[PDB]
Amino acid sequence: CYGSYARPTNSNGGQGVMVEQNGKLESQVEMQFFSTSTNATNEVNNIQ
Amino acid sequence: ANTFLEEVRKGNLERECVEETCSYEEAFEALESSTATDVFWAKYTACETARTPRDKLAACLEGNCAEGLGTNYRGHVNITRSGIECQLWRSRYPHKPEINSTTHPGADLQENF
Ligand SMILES: [Ca+2]
Ligand SMILES: [Ca+2]
Ligand SMILES: [Ca+2]
Ligand SMILES: [Ca+2]
Ligand SMILES: [Ca+2]
Ligand SMILES: [Ca+2]
Repeated sequence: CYGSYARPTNSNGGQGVMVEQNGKLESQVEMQFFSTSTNATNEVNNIQ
Repeated sequence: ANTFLEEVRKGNLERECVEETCSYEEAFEALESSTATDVFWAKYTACETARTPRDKLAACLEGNCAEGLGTNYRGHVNITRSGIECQLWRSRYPHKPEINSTTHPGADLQENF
């Protein structure tokens, strides 16, 4: 973390490599989910 | 186990080896009474299916119910399913048990329970 920089790309200060695909409008950012392993690691119920 | 700075605070047998997957070391550390330590271990082992939730482990500590095949039961019922008197596990009357007190001392073999 000490001394690391990443220039802004969007208008209101959001970093992220805006790649171009039929237009630079595309800007890929993915979402990943996580739950408590030790919930029990075992729940017949659909984990949240 | 988790909350790393737990080893500097005082601890709770229930805030380490109950509400959390614990080391028998912290269990050993907190218990020392190695007889009840074996008891708590026996618990843990039998309660291997009673690890979660918390109140399930509390009941498995109570021990009134047999877990699975009945390794953990510690009640006072000493009668067969059909009312026949239970023979003393250690005694050889009327049968000499190959499986008895010497072979299974960790089950807390009572009079005829
Ligand atoms: Ca802990
Ligand atoms: Ca710990
Ligand atoms: Ca905690
Ligand atoms: Ca410790
Ligand atoms: Ca501790
Ligand atoms: Ca608690």
